[PDB]
Amino acid sequence: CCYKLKPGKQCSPSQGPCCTAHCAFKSKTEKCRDDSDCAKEGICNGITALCPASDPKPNFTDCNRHTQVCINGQCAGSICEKHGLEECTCKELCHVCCMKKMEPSTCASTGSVQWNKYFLGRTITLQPGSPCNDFRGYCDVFMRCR
Repeated sequence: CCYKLKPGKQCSPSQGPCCTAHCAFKSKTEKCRDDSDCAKEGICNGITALCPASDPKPNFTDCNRHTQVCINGQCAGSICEKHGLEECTCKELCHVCCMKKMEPSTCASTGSVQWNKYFLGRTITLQPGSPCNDFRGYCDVFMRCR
């Protein structure tokens, strides 16, 4: 009902979530992107009909249910990376196991006596859909691999 654009019109909602039904940029205070694990909510800037970027939350912020961490506004890596450790395979295949680097001898679940100083003995399980067993399968809703 706006558009090119008719005279006097600033934009058409089609071009983005920051345009009123009446073809005008929304205020530099309107929300256009819901919050997120790693990203903050998006606000319009009142100058364009596009919804701007979205500032990222601190880096080692938990995401995907304590399963992973936030890296540059993206849920990546593994929760193990928050504490200097590395994810390793532990059935218990969809449990999160960590180890000190280069030392597979140390590979233990998050809810073990060691690691307690980090996970307070909580046995974190991989989210269904996650990779498992050295990228050989994925985790079911049944917590089974492949």
